[PDB]
Amino acid sequence: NKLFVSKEHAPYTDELEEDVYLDPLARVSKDKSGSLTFNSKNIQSKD
Amino acid sequence: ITLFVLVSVVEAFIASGITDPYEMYKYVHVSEVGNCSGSGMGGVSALRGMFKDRFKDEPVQNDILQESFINTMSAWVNMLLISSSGPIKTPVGACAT
Amino acid sequence: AMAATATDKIGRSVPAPGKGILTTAREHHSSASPNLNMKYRKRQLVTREAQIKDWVENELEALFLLERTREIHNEAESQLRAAQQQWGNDFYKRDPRIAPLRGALATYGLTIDDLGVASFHGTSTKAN
Amino acid sequence: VTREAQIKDWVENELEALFLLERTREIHNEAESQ
Repeated sequence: NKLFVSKEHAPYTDELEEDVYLDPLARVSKDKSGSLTFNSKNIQSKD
Repeated sequence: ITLFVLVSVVEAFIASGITDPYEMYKYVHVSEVGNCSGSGMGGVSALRGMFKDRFKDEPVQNDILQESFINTMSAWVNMLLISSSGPIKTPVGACAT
Repeated sequence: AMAATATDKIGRSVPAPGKGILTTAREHHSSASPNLNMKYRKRQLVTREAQIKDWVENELEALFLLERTREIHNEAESQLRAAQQQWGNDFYKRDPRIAPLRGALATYGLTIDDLGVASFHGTSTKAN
Repeated sequence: VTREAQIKDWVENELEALFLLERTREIHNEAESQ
């Protein structure tokens, strides 16, 4: 009975939210927790 | 109606092989996942709550008004599963919705 | 010049306003792209137009006759409008270094400083 | 096919005319756009 699983948090934190919004090339990667989140090293980076 | 929408959205993502909607953000920006679904009349049960049950002074939740909006189903989908900041355009087309 | 919509994020308060519309200013700044100069775009436009007229004359030589002249000139126009679109209308649509807002203003040679008035939803509520 | 040939010609001319990383990126991107 767990086909629907609600999300408790967004993939970004509240401190990282505007940076994700303002970076069109920002993407999530597998995180420790094992979920998909945005990492500060992948936002507004040259790679 | 929101429960039917949530279950259908989850099952449609499963039918697409996407078990975690956040996997979409490994390919696209959060601003690139849209929701363009709608209804002809929306949450008619909340309409009953605010137009008849409140008239009879029966207990109705204080935010019943928001549950009636036709875009509230899409809002709940985004707030529970998708978490995108992409386009949201809710059509209202009666039976051609 | 621009018209956009955006949702915010995961949450539990339906009437809560959010920052999702901020994505109209999204722009990668890790590293002056020629695209942001109208002179270069106009130059490319003239070049493509020349190539288009060459295509037109070749196809006219290869080319009932009324129908077909109609068709060839029509394809010529189709190609000119495509070039115009590419170099003047949505030159920035594929550039991650140009925000949709900046590009909408740049379509007419306007900078971000040329946006003088902001009409606010201003509902007189503390959060909004 | 004809337009693709013309596109590659434009690409090579613009590469000859053409920091360098940024610009190669840009030129190939305009090629794709075309």
